[PDB]
Amino acid sequence: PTHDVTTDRSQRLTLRFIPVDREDTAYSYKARFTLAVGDNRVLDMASTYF
Amino acid sequence: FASLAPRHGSRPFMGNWQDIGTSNMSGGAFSWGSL
Amino acid sequence: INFASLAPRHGSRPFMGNWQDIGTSNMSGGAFSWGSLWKAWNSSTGQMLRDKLKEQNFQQKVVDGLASGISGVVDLAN
Amino acid sequence: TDPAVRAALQSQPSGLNSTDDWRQVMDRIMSLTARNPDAFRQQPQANRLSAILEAVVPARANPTHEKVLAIVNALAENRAIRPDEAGLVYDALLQRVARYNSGNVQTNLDRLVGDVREAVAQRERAQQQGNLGSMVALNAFLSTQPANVPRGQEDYTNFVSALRLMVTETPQSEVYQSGPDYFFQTSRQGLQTVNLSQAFKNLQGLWGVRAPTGDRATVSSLLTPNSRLLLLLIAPFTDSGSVSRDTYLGHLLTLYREAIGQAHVDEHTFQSLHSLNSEEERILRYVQQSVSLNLMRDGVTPSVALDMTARNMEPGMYASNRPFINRLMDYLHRAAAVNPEYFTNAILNPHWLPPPGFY
Repeated sequence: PTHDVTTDRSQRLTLRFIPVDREDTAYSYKARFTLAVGDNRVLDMASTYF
Repeated sequence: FASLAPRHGSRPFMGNWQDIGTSNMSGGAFSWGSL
Repeated sequence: INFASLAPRHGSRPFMGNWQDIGTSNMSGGAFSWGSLWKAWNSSTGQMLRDKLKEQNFQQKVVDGLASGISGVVDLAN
Repeated sequence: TDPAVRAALQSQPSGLNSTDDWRQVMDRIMSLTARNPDAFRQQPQANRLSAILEAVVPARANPTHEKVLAIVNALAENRAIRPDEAGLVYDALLQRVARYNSGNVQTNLDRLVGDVREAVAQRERAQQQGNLGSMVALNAFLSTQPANVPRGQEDYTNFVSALRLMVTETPQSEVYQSGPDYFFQTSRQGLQTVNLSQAFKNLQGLWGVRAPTGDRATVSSLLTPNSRLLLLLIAPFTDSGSVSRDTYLGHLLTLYREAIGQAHVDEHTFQSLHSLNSEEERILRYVQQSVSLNLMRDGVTPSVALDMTARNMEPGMYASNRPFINRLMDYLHRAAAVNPEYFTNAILNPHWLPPPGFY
């Protein structure tokens, strides 16, 4: 099918997010990411990874 | 209906209504074939 | 005289199996699925162990009990 | 499948809902079809364009193969050739047309497909209508036979007309001549073949003089068994009074007619007002189980037991079956208040049903 599958507008396939916060301890680790989603798309969380 | 489907014919290619799914380790499965 | 209550329920709907399934098999013309798919003189070690692991496990297509895995295509080895 | 050689053909050289019927496609592509509108509006682009391109400018077709196959199939269904000969003769005719083709040839071919369609239909209806050939053969035989009988004549001509009617009224019957005789088979690939010439020769001497002698079996051996079969086959015909009664021939005809008659006839003859719905039974068993459980492991009073059971019910089913459940609860309440033995029995024994009058 041609129409109603892929948007013609410019749209990233893969996004890279920078950690907005990162606090380290002597044995552990911590990272906070501002996961953003475009206003006209859906994200399947299974593909997200570190 | 849907026009968003691969069409292998003039007729659309659509799977079974009943397709949404589950399995718990349990053995809550150990269930049979697609056939 | 309705036996639907005996069957497992898949949610407001009895899990009635196909009525077309009653056994029949003979010498020729009857074939069933799940076929027989499968001091070292040679020290490779590696592939060897891997191969032994492969030898003890399985794979095919009508193994559709439960799910095939996410996005899809329909394939062979029927 | 179908006998109409046009129909039994057109299944072979034709697509399915192509632009051979342009009107239906043009109706479906815009919006006009009401069975499932907006079907065409949502197909892939290529397909859509292609149909449209087909629709505005149709593509010409060559119908030679269709017509030739139609006439070949007509020949096949009319026993002009064997099916293997059909496969061969299709190519034969195709080459014949291809090496002499002209507009006149196509016109004659259309004429011919019409003619063969009509011919097949006519042949079928004529084969189911009475097989005039048998009638012609019978008339020839009767012309061979003399029409004058010195002893009795009304019975003879009445019987002749009866035989004529019999051969006319039952198709699939065969009348012909193999040797210097005429015969009568009641069906193709069928038994009961009567030597008509011999039967008439034997019966010539029994027409007008066997009436007084029918009482004594002194001349009964003159009837050869073949003629006996011939008479038996005409029992349903030549009804009472056609052949003068009190005659040996008439007596036999009457007996046979009576016998066959009883037979076909016999043959065509041949050969607690309120009870609960499964859902209500499930509810009843659940109520029994819950009330018994509460009353037996928690020691509560029966009224409180009934109250506790009620609440723990699925709200959708409880609201859906509010009247029946309410009536059952009230009945059990008053039973437990009045007759404890009956209440305990009815709350502890499966296979129990509410007695009539509870409704």
